[PDB]
Amino acid sequence: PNHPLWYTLCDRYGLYVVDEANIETHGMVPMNRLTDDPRWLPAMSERVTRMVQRDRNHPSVIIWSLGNESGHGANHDALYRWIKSVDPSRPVQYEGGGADTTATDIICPMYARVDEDQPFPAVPKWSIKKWLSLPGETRPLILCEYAHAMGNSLGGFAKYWQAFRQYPRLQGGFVWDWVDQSLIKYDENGNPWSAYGGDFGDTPNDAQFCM
Amino acid sequence: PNHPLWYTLCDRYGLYVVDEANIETHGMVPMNRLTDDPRWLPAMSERVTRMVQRDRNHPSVIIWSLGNESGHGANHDALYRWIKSVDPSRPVQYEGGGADTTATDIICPMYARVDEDQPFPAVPKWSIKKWLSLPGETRPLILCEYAHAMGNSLGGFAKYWQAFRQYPRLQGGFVWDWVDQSLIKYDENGNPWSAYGGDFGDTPNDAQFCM
Ligand code: NA
Ligand code: NA
Ligand code: NA
Ligand code: NA
Repeated sequence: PNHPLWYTLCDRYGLYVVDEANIETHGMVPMNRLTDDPRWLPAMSERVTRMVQRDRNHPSVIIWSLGNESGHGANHDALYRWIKSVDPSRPVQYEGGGADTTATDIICPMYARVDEDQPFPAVPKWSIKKWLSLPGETRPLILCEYAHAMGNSLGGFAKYWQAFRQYPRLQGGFVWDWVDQSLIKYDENGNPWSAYGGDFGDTPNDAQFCM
Repeated sequence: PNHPLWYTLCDRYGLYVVDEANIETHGMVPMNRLTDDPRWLPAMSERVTRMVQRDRNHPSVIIWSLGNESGHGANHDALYRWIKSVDPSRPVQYEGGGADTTATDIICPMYARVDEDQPFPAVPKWSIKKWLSLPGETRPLILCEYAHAMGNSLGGFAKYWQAFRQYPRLQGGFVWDWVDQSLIKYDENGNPWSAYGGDFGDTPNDAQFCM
């Protein structure tokens, strides 16, 4: 959940917002170890319910998100239903566990390619055109993350947009991401320079992967 | 419907057959002028019902077809229902009127392309990958006709098969077609030569389009 003023600005300047609960357990093994554990349901539910209770009147918020990279747990299904019950005005999405589980109204993969499949075991990232028509599937597809803009990047960006425009159910996505997470540091001469992972003695760290 | 022996051979050698009613009114303007006329329902009903009564015991027949290029008329919906009722053992397909009407259990376009759309008014030919995911569509897609093998052709054939194998609901198609419809004529020397449209004094005619 963002600083309260962000939603007011989006309401006024006009930007569609996906409000996401502060829940990410990426480092767990497997990713859903905690989210599928009934003992963590209470902590998770407050992160979802208190978000909804705070931002439910903002017109800019058009979609609720259960969080990020926490696999797919029964806690997600429970909280998904909680929202649908409390606020039927907004669709609920969540990418964890395969991007098309029972906890999301929208097929929302991260980095699924336009034409090329990535048949990872359990959590495959199908070509987005193919994903749409898998037997039984009918939901819309909007990538929660795509076109990773790390450094000299965004190659193949036009391929996505040609697809978004030709396929009615391919409704876009959110580029990753807006601003480099670099921090300022000063050399002996007092001159500032852009720093990243490990430049503060922090270790282990993931170097430039924060930009 | 073919010579009765054809089905016996397909039963024994093993070939899946699409048994098609002898109904094509391509030359009408518009194409469904007769098929939407209840006065031609009796004549059309006999061509469909008598086909089913004759061939319903052949295992090789797995799909019934209401005919070809006769647009889409109410007579089609009526006969489609008649078959579903008397023989639920086989799906029913028909391409007229857009290839995805209420008269077909299978999206069966002719010459629809793999990635390229052909947005003709009323009866568009969407790219087959896109056709599958159109809002609300759930049926399987099998081209009743594709890869027109006229003369030096079949360029791009590989493109269809790459698509057929990547998309579960793209289940193939029927190439058009098997054998050139050329006829044997004899020159002065008495040597035989392959003849086509117009070589018999027939006029108007469509020349080599029969091969
Ligand atoms: Na679209
Ligand atoms: Na990163
Ligand atoms: Na297929
Ligand atoms: Na022809």
